[PDB]
Amino acid sequence: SQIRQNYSTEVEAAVNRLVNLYLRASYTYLSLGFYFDRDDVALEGVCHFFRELAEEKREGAERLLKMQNQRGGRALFQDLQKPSQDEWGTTLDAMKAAIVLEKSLNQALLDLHALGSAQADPHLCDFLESHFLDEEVKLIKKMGDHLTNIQRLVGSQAGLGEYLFERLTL
Amino acid sequence: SQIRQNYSTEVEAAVNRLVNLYLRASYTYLSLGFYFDRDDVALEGVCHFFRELAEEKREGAERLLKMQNQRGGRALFQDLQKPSQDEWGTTLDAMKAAIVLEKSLNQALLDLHALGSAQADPHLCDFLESHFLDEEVKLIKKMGDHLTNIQRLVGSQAGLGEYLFERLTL
Amino acid sequence: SQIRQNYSTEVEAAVNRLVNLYLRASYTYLSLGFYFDRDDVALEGVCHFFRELAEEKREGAERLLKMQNQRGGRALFQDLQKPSQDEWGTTLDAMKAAIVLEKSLNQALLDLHALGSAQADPHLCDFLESHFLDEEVKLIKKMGDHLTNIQRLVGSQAGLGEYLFERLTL
Amino acid sequence: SQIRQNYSTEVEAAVNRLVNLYLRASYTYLSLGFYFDRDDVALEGVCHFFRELAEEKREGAERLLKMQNQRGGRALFQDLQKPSQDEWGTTLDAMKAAIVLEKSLNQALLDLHALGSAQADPHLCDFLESHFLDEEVKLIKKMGDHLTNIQRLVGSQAGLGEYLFERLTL
Repeated sequence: SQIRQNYSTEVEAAVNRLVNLYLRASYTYLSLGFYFDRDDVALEGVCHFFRELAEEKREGAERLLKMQNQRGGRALFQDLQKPSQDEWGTTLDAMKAAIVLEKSLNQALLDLHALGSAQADPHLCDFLESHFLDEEVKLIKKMGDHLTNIQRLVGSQAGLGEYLFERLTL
Repeated sequence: SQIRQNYSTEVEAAVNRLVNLYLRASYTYLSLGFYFDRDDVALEGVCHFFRELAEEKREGAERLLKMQNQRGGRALFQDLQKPSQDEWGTTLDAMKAAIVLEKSLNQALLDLHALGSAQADPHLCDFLESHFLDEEVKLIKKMGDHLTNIQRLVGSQAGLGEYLFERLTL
Repeated sequence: SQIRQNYSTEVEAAVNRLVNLYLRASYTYLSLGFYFDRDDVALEGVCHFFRELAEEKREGAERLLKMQNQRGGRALFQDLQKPSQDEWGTTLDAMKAAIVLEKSLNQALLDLHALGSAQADPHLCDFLESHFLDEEVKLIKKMGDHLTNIQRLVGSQAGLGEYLFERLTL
Repeated sequence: SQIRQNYSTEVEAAVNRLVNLYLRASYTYLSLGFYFDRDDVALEGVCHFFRELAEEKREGAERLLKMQNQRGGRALFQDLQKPSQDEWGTTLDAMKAAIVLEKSLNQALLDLHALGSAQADPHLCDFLESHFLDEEVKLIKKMGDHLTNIQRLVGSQAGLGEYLFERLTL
């Protein structure tokens, strides 16, 4: 590529795997979203929460793709494996799975940043730090806040607590 | 001081101790605030309540400092001892500690007013009455109102009650 | 903590010491401020300069505290030792002490950034770089500019020079 | 008087003497003002400063007079003795004489407040505290600030310092 400069094949490859990870997460959140829209789940607030994240993750992947093209790398796409579950249980169950998924994106982000550090690629490190590392941190903190409130609520009557959380927080 | 008039050394000294008391209270409220912002406490309303008071107390100290300079006294600052606790328990626990702290500022205010009375210092008495005595009374009354509601709520299920209070009152 | 990830105990501890350093600096600047408001000092411009910095440092500490909570660390507070002086001399003396204090915050900032580098904590490094390292650099440069002007002014008649600097620069 | 209640003859008499004191001060400030408007003094800023105070003192006397009528007392007027000087020297000399005059009004205010205290007249005490005691304190503090700046300025060349103070402070 006539424009490629200081952009290692390892980082190119890792950016592609991260793209697949973000599309995978987008897909999980779309499935989380429409599950809470089922007439027998019916928590419209939990649905909007996860459907917004589906959009967030999709834009994350698109951003990585644009950066890949900006550095002269080649986008390569792979199969997107389906979400890990077909039914997601309670809001509590869903929030736990969401935070597990976000911690796995964060670790991959951190792993990619460390690779850019080893490759002396400061543009990649700055790219990850501006548009990803901090947004992951804020988001995992919100999910943690939500978990604490769902748990304090689903004490003696989980039913009431799930309704109240959806109504008054989400 | 060329401007000092009817301003006793005892009142000067007491105004300085009150300044330290107000900064101390500001500090306690900052610690109360960030405790309720912990991902494992996660009561954003309780956090905003105490962080606003941290600002209130800080401005109280600044006001006493400006008055000290207006009377020709000399501001002298001392160490600020850390808050009395590192974790503050429940909203109920926090509200109880807040009201204990406000009653101690009120008593110091009242003690200083009585000193100004003994020193025949009407400007100090008017200064305390306009900007402090009544704001303490309103604030202790709110904290009392909040305590009554937290207690009526944290009956059979404290968890639900703490969430509802944070959501619907704060 | 359910959200803690790639956040070492050493950085947690250092963030807490930095919080104490920023509150300490806030306190120094509050004392610098009210000293220049004394009827026998009476340099209202020098007072506004240092009182704005007291606010700046206080918000710096609050920002570190919010970041501590975002990473799953625990805020721990310590005594705040009083400012190093009770009277601050001339504007020149005050500006010199201010720049010594800012260089000490800068060094602690730099020391913490190096720790995050050693701990491979890129979110901390980005956090310090966005909200602290550059603002310290701009501020020390202003204080340096002010020092140069105060010194060029307090030549044959320091009295006139101190008044002119306060009137025409601050 | 059909409306007089809890208003002692001693306070009535003292309010009348205070009225004479405030008109006397108004008169002094009018003379200070027009002195600095002389073509051979020519400090228009010092003139505006003292002429505004002439207005302030005149309104102070009018306020005491209205309060006297509100309590059922009888306003009695006496000769107004001329200002203590015909020429007022430098701005420094004038500021010193102004602060001496304001301290004498403050003491009379304080003396009258103590009389109202002895007479158990809380309306008089509140009247003095709302409209007089604090405005005296702020004003003596400004005059003190001005004195400090005039003195720091009239060091090696009083001429330049007097011009600069008038131009850049007043």
